[PDB]
Amino acid sequence: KNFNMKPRLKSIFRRGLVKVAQTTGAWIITGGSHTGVMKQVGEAVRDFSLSSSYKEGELITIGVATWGTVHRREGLIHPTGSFPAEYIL
Amino acid sequence: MGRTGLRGRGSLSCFGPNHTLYPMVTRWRRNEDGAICRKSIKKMLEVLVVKLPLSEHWALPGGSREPGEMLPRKLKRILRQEHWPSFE
Repeated sequence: KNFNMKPRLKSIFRRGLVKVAQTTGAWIITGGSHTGVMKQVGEAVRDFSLSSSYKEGELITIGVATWGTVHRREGLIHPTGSFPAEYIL
Repeated sequence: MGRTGLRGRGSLSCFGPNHTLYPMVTRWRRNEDGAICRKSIKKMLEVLVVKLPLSEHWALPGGSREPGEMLPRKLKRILRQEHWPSFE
């Protein structure tokens, strides 16, 4: 579930979590979807990779979620095998 | 319910309780194929409210004892302008 904390904690946690994966070249295994703690980590990458949008230190956040809790299972299937396709949030 | 410091007015047109009703018409609402409220965890609701063009809010029929008639007929204080005399 979603949550809102003090913006000092936001300005510390969302800043430093970038500053981990910038220097080390890490992976960030997260929980997938758009709600909750997994939303707040997606804020931190957006707070970096479009403001200080640097190819140097491309952060890798791997989302592991449930094909079945996804909101649009349809529109994403292709027995063809490969697709540079789209969907709408 | 305690003194409100007022008069005895006939804004109610009645020196009393004026036992009224409100038909809370309730659509447990939808999306393309059936939805809930994802905002907290709960269920999202849809309600018909009528915006009267003069007073600046969006209301429901006040079943406030239509004069000469009963309480389900000032239910039709506005519901007579919803055109059906069939279903009662």
